[PDB]
Amino acid sequence: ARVTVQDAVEKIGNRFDLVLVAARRARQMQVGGKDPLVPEENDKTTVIALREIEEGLINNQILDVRERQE
Amino acid sequence: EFDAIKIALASPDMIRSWSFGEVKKPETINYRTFKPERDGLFCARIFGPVKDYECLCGKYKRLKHRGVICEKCGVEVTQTKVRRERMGHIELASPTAHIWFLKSLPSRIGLLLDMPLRDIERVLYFESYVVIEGGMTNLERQQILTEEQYLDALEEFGDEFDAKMGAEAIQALLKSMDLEQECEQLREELNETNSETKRKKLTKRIKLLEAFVQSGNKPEWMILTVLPVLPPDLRPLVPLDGGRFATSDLNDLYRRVINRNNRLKRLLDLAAPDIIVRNEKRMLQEAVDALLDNGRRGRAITGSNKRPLKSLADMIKGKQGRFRQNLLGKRVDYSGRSVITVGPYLRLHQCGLPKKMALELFKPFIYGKLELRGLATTIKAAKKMVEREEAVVWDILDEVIREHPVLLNRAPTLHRLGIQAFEPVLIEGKAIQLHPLVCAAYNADFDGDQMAVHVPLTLEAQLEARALMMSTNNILSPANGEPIIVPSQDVVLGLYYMTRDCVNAKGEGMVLTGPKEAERLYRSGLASLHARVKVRITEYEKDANGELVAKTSLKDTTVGRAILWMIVPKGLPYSIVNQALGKKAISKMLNTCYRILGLKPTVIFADQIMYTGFAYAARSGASVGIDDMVIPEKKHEIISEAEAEVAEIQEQFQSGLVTAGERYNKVIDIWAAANDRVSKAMMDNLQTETVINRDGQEEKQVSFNSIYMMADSGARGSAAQIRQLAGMRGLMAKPDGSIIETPITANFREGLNVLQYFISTHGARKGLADTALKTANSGYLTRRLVDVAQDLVVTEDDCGTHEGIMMTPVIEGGDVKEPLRDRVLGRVTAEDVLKPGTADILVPRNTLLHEQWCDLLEENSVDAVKVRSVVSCDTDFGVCAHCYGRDLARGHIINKGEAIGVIAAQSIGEPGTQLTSSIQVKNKGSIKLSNVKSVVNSSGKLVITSRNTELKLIDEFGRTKESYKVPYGAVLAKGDGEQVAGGETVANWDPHTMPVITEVSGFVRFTDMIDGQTITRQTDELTGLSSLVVLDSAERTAGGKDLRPALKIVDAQGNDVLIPGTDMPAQYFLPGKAIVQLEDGVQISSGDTLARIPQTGGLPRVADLFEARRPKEPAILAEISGIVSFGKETKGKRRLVITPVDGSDPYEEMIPKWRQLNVFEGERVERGDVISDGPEAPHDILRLRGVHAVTRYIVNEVQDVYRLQGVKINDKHIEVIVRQMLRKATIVNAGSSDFLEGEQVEYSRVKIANRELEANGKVGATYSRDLLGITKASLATESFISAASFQETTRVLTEAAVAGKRDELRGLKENVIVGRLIPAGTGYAYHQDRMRRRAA
Amino acid sequence: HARSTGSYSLVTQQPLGGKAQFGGQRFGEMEVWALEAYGAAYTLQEMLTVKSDDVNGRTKMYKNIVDGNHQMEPGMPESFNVLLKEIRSLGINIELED
DNA sequence: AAAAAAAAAAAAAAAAAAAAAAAAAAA
DNA sequence: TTTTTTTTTTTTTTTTTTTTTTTT
Ligand SMILES: [Zn+2]
Ligand SMILES: [Zn+2]
Repeated sequence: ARVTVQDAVEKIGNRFDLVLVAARRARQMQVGGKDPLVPEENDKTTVIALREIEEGLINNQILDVRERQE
Repeated sequence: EFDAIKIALASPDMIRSWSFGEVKKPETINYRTFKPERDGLFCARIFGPVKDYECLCGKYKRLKHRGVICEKCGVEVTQTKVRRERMGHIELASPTAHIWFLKSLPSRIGLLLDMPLRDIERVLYFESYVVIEGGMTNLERQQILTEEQYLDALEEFGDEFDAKMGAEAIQALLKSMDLEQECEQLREELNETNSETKRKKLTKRIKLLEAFVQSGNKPEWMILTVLPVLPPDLRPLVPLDGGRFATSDLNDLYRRVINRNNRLKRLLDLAAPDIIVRNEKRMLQEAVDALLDNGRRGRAITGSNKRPLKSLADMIKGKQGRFRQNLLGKRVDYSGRSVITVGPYLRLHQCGLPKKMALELFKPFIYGKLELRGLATTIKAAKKMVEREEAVVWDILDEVIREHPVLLNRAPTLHRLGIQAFEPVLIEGKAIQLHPLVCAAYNADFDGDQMAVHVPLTLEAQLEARALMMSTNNILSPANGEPIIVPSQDVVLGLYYMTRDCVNAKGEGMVLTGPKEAERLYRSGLASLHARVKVRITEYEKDANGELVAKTSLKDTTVGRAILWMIVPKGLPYSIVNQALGKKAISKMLNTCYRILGLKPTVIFADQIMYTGFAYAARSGASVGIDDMVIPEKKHEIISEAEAEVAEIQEQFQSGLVTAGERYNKVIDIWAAANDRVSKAMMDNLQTETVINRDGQEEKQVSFNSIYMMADSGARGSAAQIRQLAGMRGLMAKPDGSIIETPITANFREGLNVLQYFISTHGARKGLADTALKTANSGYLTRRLVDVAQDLVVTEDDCGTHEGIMMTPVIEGGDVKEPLRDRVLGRVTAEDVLKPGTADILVPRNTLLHEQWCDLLEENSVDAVKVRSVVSCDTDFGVCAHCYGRDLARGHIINKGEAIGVIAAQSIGEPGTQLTSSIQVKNKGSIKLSNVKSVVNSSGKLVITSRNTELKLIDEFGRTKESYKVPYGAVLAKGDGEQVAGGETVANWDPHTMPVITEVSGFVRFTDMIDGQTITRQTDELTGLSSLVVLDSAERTAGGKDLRPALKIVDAQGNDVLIPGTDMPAQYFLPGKAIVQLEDGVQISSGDTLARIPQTGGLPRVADLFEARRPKEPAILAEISGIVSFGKETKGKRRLVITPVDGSDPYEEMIPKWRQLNVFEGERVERGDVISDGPEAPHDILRLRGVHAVTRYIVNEVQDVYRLQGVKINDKHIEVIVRQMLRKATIVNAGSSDFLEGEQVEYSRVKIANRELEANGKVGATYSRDLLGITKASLATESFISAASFQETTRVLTEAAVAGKRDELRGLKENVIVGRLIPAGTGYAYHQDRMRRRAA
Repeated sequence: HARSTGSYSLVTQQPLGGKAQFGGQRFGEMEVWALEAYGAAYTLQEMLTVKSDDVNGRTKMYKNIVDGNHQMEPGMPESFNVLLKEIRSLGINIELED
């Protein structure tokens, strides 16, 4: 359950890198290759990804780092 | 994918390359077997098969025969969809001219050959011959000849003379040109020629020839020789159910063309006489004309239905064309619509969704979840289970709906807040329940106004609807910094009734242990809802470094406010909820919550406010009866007084003392006064009349009469909509707009008799008609504005510039209409603002002025701020982010990517549906004068001898508060710097009369004055003084016409008095119709008056402003600084020559004689001084006063028009529209660059060219900025596809084809059409990547 | 009335008329500005690319959604090809240079 | 029985942009 | 008597969202 994304835009600026980063993270989570980090609590991949971004465990830099590790 | 779109003419060889087989017959399908008719607009061996992987002959009907061609019938066995792409080609027996390149008003062929279009159309009609390189024997190359002249020439010469007619002759002319040699010759002629009209014609033809030479086109390709045919599928011939065929009109035209071509070839074969073959050729020309573009040449040919059939052109252009019906916006799957309701239990971020409609929308999601869970073996089983609506599907749907926003969208989506994404909540029924508050954003009222729901499908779109378009995110409008979640009309009444005080209610005066105790007391009924009591409240403040500190105190309030306080979040102070809480107070409470706490706290606060307001409005039971309109007790007395007064005035008219107009004005005046008195009595008896007692006799209080509650609170009411219920409803206007003498003196509580009601229908029907047409005009204006701003996308962080406009508060002439804070808030400055104590600066150069900076400025009382404006942004293909300013619906600087053009256009366009003496000082301050020239008058006072004097009131604080404009020759009661009191008339003047006040003193001498020749003889019989009146040019004799009457002041000794300061003698050459009163030998003082010469709409005005249409009176300005003089006059106009003291003299201007002047033949006027007087033309302002002047004028005008109706539009949007308006520039000097002398080139191209030339040693070119109306500022765009959607499409496409232009898909429109990502929103980065990978 | 996979048109592949014909709603010229004003690109991209026009993309996302994958393959709108063909029917040559 | 295009149609305001024709006003 | 400017006149665009006896 989520309401707003104000903390998300505070964490990731431009409110557009937020959408793209959340989209890519949700895409990895959705196709059955990867697994989530924040404990899922009945939400969907989109809101879970936004939860991750808002809490501060993922961004474009961290996403690219985890990608280049693989 | 592809990167750019190229458009150019079609050569016959290219047309052959496209096609796949010639069509030789008109047949379509056999009536016994509806199969392709060979060589007919529906073939099989040419335009592919009819059935997938099957031949027409049926010999091969398998996939394994893919790619083979059946021998019996020659059909390529492939997919049926290939019918959608394969084209044909019809070989005309004769060449045919292309109508688009013939009848477009700037006819390409017309000015290619420099031959008049009439003489060309005559040739195409076989009405006359034309020489085609007939030799320089007796006739010219382009010479035309009639039948008799042609026969005489043929008799004269048999050979060395070639003449033809029709498309053949035109094609020969095209093939016989020498583009390069003709261009060189015409360039030489342009160099030598001087005639400006001839100059423009030569430059236009040079531009055409040069464009042709640069492009790969050839002139002969204009003439049509091989006609392509659209693929059959695009012009379907489906059989309607029952053996009936539905066909398009392309088929009829193509059949006509093939039939005419067949008849033409047959006639040529038979060697038919000349007349018959000519007639058939002309008929084929007309048929091809109809096929290409019907209804342009001649009258449109109809079918059997007696209507003008639609051709390719009608399919391209028009509101029904592909561009505006199937490319810019299309019908959309996963969508639905319905009627709406209230549903107040919803939270701010979820809208209802009927179960049935939701099931239909999310059906693929249901199938996916089912086949994931295994309940469906196959897709057909899942489809059947959903169709039967099994009980398991509901759990699946409730699982899907959980986090999957849906976009609600009303029909007139004027601005971006007409599409908002909520989270669905399944509801039984068939109504789209919608949260109440968002109605304000939508302007949606539940009177049956329908709404559509769309469903974002992809993951990115879901996250977009979650993070950009959610209702909880749009708590701030894009046009202005005020919220758009204002509690509107019922919640507000509930709060107003619940936050109030009754002088003596149940349980007044006790002490409570907090809000909880107050609520507990209220529910049990021990204490009324609003009774004055004392309550212990803890209020929190975040004054510390982000740490909240509480303070508890025993406030004095009412139980209602005590109950309210439990909803306000922690941060806000109690004083917010300690007043009447109408609509302004509650909205400002929401704004305070938003700015102090953030977003989420204010969203929950709005939800709680809505809930409690609804609940306590319900508890109020606020009704409205027929005893809630208390007609005033003294209404009849006022009406009796008014009737007595009107009777007295009528009697006075019977005596002849008053004229018709004066009595009419007096009667309307007395009726207005009586109506105002009645309204005042009403309000006094309605608002305060309630009287009760509290241990005493009595006391008055704000009344609780229900209508007063619904009017004072601002909740769906007003003092204007009341006074038509209790007090008389004033006067009504006639169709002409006049005001009827007798008003209607009956209100709605007493009913209106027949005549008064009939009178009160002109207003109603006028209003309804005005709304009905205003919606149309506003839609058109919005479309034009957003199609002029459909490139502005913020691509930079800072242009690194200093230029900017100077923003100052606006003063209409009286009080300040808007302060500096509202206009300057949230913008980036251009220079270090410094206090009047200039020893130190005030603000840095590039600090976004948020609220704190504006408050600091107010404390320091600054007047003007040099602010960067979008019109001055130095970036190309966009504007620097810092140039725009605050994002307006984001509290921070604008975000790099927002399509400011579109939001500005929508903000300006949305309100379109809400539209159509002496001086008295008010405040105590010092007089100040700006750009003033003044001299002491004969009486010792001060007289202004300047035109542009501005008076200002500099209060003791040093800030202007009042501003006035003074005409020429005004007497000032005081002087600059002299403190004056309120109500003092510091200056006064005569509205009539034009003075010629002088500057010297001495005896008056008759200089260059002759009776009859220059003046006449007249005596003012009233006083017996002889006046010397100058006759007009049309009356005076020509002998004295060359002589201008003048007045040279001399002294008693005969010496000529010289002007003070200067050295030239004072001579005032009087113009015609000047009445000099003082006679010869009369002593006069400086400034003595010689001659007292005698003398839009809301939406249309905005439309004219943005179109930049020259007004009715194009007031001409001073084209160049210099002394004025008159040249050789002509019959229709006067020659006014302005010669600078040290510049270039020769410039002159023709001025119509009837036009009034403002310069007395001796006033040296700087550039831009108004020569005539009247409304200004924006083009003149731009050309003369520069760039900042025209944007200032446009902004001021449009803001005046809007604020007149109480609508707020932050000025950034008008500035953006202006920046788009003036985007082209005309070269003045070619310079070292390679631009034509007078060619009109886009500003960005010439700017970058000049900058990169100056990077080298070469000298850049000079450009004159141009201002074009919105429609024309759009139609002349770099890309042609973008300008091919919103306007005349034939013109744009023809120009693009002939020019061979090349669009690169860079704007917000071409990308939209092509379906690629948008370069504005989330796709911005992608586009940048697409640029970065390229050229790397 | 709501639509998800109703039958499409013939000339320009698009949803059909409303209600009785089972058609969708009109994402008209005034409803594309309402998205461009936002930072909305992907939503607009699908709303005029794969929801209505692109012939194979709608089927591909249909299978993906049934497959539980949320993505697209936008391609190009079929109506754009229709416009290209209709312009090529005139004497003007238009193509897509890369 | 399969196919097929002439007519005499005639008609609209309002507003504005742009191109073509006509009339001054010279030298 | 020729030529350029300015004026006039004609013509071309735009004008909201959705919901049937007669030839082959
Ligand atoms: Zn075959
Ligand atoms: Zn800039």
